[PDB]
Amino acid sequence: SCFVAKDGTQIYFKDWGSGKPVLFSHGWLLDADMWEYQMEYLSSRGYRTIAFDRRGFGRSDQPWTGNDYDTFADDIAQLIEHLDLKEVTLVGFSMGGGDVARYIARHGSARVAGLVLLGAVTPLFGQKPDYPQGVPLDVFARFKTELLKDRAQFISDFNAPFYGINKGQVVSCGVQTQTLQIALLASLKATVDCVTAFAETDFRPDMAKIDVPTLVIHGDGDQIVPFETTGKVAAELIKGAELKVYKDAPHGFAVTHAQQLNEDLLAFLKRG
Amino acid sequence: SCFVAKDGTQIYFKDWGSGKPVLFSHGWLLDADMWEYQMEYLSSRGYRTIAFDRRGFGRSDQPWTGNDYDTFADDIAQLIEHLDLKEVTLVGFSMGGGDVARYIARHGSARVAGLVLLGAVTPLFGQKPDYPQGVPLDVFARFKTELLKDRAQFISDFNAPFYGINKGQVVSCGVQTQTLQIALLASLKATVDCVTAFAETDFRPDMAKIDVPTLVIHGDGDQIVPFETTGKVAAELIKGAELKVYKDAPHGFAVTHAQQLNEDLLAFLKR
Amino acid sequence: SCFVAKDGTQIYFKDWGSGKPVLFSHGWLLDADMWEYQMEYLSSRGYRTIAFDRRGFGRSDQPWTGNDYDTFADDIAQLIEHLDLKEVTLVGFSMGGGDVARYIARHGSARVAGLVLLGAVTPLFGQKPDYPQGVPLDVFARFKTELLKDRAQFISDFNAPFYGINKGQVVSCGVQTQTLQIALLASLKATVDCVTAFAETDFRPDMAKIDVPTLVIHGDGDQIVPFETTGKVAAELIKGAELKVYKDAPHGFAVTHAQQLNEDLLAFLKRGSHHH
Ligand SMILES: *CC(=O)NCC(=O)N1CN(C(=O)CNC(=O)C*)CN(C(=O)CNC(=O)C*)C1
Ligand SMILES: *CC(=O)NCC(=O)N1CN(C(=O)CNC(=O)C*)CN(C(=O)CNC(=O)C*)C1
Repeated sequence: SCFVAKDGTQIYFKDWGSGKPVLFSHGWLLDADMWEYQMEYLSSRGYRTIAFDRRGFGRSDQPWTGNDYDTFADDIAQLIEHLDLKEVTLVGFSMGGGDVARYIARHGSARVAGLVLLGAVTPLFGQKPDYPQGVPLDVFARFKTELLKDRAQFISDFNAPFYGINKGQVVSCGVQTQTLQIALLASLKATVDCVTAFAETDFRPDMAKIDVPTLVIHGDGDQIVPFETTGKVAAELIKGAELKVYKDAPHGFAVTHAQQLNEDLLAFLKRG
Repeated sequence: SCFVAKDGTQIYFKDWGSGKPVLFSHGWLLDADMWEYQMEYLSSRGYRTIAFDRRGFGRSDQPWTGNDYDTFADDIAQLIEHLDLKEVTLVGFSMGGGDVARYIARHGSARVAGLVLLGAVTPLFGQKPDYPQGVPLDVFARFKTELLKDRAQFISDFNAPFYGINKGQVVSCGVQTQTLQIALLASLKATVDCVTAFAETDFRPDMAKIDVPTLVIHGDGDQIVPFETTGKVAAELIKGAELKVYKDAPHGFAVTHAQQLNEDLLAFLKR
Repeated sequence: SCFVAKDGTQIYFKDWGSGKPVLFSHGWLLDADMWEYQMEYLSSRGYRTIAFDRRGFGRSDQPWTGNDYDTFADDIAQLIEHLDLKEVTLVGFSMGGGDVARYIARHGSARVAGLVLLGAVTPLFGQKPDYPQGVPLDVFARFKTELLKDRAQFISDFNAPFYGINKGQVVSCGVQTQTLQIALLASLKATVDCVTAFAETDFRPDMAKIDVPTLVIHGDGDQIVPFETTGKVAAELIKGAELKVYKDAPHGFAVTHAQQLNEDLLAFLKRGSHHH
């Protein structure tokens, strides 16, 4: 399936099953395929599951412009409009946690039932004047330098810290191959611009505007997006939010802790 | 090229050359690209060759619903009508042998000139109460368990028994990379649903409805689709079918025995 | 993005940025992604960059017919008509240097401001009765034989001489993986047909019809398209052409000499006028 964004960008999405809708937002470098196990899980258990490829990623068009959170949220808004979804549970991984939040911030929660933030960059990732505990900006500057040199090798190297393979997590050669294959479909321009986006976007104002049930899951061994200054604070700022911390879990915990995540997601959807 | 199916599914295909049309139906985990050598071979010899990516595979859409042989057959039906084909030679590999057979069963043979079944699941793969010699269903349930955990590694591990690498067949790392690349395009849901499909679907009634010249080819070293209870039986059930057995050949003989298959396909067309 | 060619083939393209248009034509086995770095460099510096997947490659359709330089040229002409481009700088790598050259010969240079030939097959790759210095046709016959047995392995093996890895160039496994992944998207037919095309197509007539400022860049360690009988000769045959030779550079110098190429393209786009 696809739909056309306002600026003319074609976005690829999957729409599986029937019942209450659940809309997934993927992380940096990936596409909708990072959700396949979670989507299959819930759709054969009576839910409708929807995942899209962010502009510049996967099977979607690769525009030069609009590689910003504001546009990402608006893309999501249009997907929901195109499908006429109601009572939507928004699920965001990594940087994809930003755009599900930014959606609610910009469009309200009229159509939203709940929110799930998986190892998300909310509320801030990068360091600010009034947020020194964040990740220094020279880290992300070093990313862009290597991306603009050899992004193929960078993605390949990203696998080890991402999955926590350098810390005794066992991930198959297949998953490593699949991760790199998907990553290479993406736009070099979108890859680099996203760094800027997720590094410097402040979602603290968004945190105040979330007025739906919220589940925050984060690994305490996450080497990419540090729990202490992201997930932990997100659960504090969002009213009535629940937190679950997976012990020793890495960034890419949708792979390593797949069964745990599937059950937590289902439990959340069945609340009260 | 693509067409839009009844339910709205977009299906990618290739239409090469001109002449007598030959329509290819690919196996599990693969796509239209597995046919590339056969297609170039025949089309550069004055045939028209057509191959589609099955729903949920390759460059086609990935619908939740319709992952069954009845729908698979209707998809072929729609392709044929889209291209206004007549005197088609249906060629099917593995589970792809199912939907070509079901097509003939559902729509009749008016547009069909011939049928070729390559290491095909027909007439019946999995075990039934009235088919005890079939493959026990738990074998396929074990496939589902692994696929629902890590399909990426499953595909990767599948290369060895598929190609007969574990029996001293020679396949490059190139082919192995391409097989995994093509496989990873596929829908998880479609991959799983297909096991149910090829495991439990009965094509015995379909065998009676095949009224066209048929060539059955199967390798006797096949570690995936057992020759003894499929291909051997298919040739017996289809009226006037011809059987060729490739000695010690694996399931993926389209690769290992490519030249022989190319020659046998040409020979059939010139019957 | 895509457009529909005359025969109904759909061709994928990228159209990035604003400014004077730069139109990239990729080489054998590849697609528009080989240009990502050049495209990002130029588009962040005031230029509009456009790159298509040749028919039978990348994300484009894979037709049986029309895998020849005439159609290739017409495909470029239809893209230019579709976006209504003017003052285009045509940039072609390897076999893609042939299709930009043929475009100019067929359609003229009304909409063309300049031409850049990178490791191009121009003016002639394969041997001829009146061009014995070309690569003997037996070599290309051998290519097809192998491609028609196992193209997947051929591409994988091709990485070494393509990037000059066998001569101590440093190329990451990532790049090697990317090159093989992209190449596998392509049609078997297009792959083989292109060999016939680049082996036998004579662009010598075309050279005489190129009336625009031209930059020829080639590496003098090129193992695929030999400098001495291609780039070196193109620089003589096209009137007013500028030549730049990258020392010990391989065929795939857009990877190994990325930064050098980027600055060379920008310099060329920013050139001044001459008096004639
Ligand atoms: C399989 C098929 O019918 N293909 C043609 C087709 O689907 N369309 C409809 N289009 C789209 O769906 C565009 N994308 C979205 O709406 C997300 C528009 N079509 C084309 O773009 C045709 N031209 C090219 O593909 C270059 C036709
Ligand atoms: C630069 C280089 O040597 N590249 C080869 C390469 O990276 N691959 C990709 N593969 C893997 O990474 C294997 N998996 C793991 O290491 C977890 C697959 N490759 C091979 O296995 C090479 N040989 C064969 O496939 C026969 C190639």
